[PDB]
Amino acid sequence: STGSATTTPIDSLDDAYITPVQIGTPAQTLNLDFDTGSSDLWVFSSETTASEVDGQTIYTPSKSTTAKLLSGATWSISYGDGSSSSGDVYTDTVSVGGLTVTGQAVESAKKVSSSFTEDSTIDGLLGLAFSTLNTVSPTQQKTFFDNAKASLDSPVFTADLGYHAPGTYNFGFIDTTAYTGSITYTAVSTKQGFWEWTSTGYAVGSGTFKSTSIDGIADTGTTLLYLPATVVSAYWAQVSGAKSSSSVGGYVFPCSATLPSFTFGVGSARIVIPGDYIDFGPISTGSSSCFGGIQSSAGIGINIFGDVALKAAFVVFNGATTPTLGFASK
Repeated sequence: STGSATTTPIDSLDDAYITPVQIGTPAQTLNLDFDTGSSDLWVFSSETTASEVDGQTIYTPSKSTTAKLLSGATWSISYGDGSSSSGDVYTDTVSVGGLTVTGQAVESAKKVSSSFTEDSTIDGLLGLAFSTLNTVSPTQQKTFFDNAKASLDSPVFTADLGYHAPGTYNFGFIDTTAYTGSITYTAVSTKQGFWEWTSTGYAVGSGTFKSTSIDGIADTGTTLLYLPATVVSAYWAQVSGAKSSSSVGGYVFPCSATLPSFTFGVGSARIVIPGDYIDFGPISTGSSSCFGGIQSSAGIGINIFGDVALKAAFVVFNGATTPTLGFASK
């Protein structure tokens, strides 16, 4: 089997991407944030505290003839941005782009933190990291990909995120028309539960490539590119007037600037992020200070190849017995 679904930016900045997902019988379609940095499929629901729902579409398990309470199971998750959610668990039929999994754990939110409530466009998350990170207790549950894997034509999914435009998540096949050149594959460590790999270096603009190992995670659920402070300083030094602002929470730059590109290495291959992809717009409405799309990871504990980086590539998440990641230009 295969599946193919379009993913759409939630706003004009590409702050996140939503993908329609069918849950239950008859189908209830919710727009989920596909997150290769986590491993829970959770949704706003008829059980979510009413004051914490503001415009999201909810899953109502009592209206699904295939929903079954997973008795005794609870979940609770905290994300790197400080947001969180928790609740109980149903199993139900879940379909993405024509690919159907029966018995998928659908984690129903009883509580969500303010940032989820405040984002009316995201109805939940669909985790695509390794199932060892799934938070369901006392019986850990498998991701949608893990459940689908054995049925797929090939044990892979691909992320093809657009810049200011829709893109595609494919399951079970590699669309050879969706990228240019060849796909360069690189090793993955699953020891932390992430799609963790080592970039071979970077360049700023037309500058020379610096060969240096950068361990980080391919994370579709993180907006920006978070890299070591040395790398990020080298980038922003090429932008007149750019500075790190403790009050704003990162590097800002004059909105009048033209940003240089940023290149990252994948083995001997190179992925070029155009300068425009690094512009996240005014820090507040009407400001002439703009927020940068490359930020320091120094406060995180891990480097994160988020959407800013991934949207410059066609990315293969290869879930073979020994997982690997593939990157191609497009």
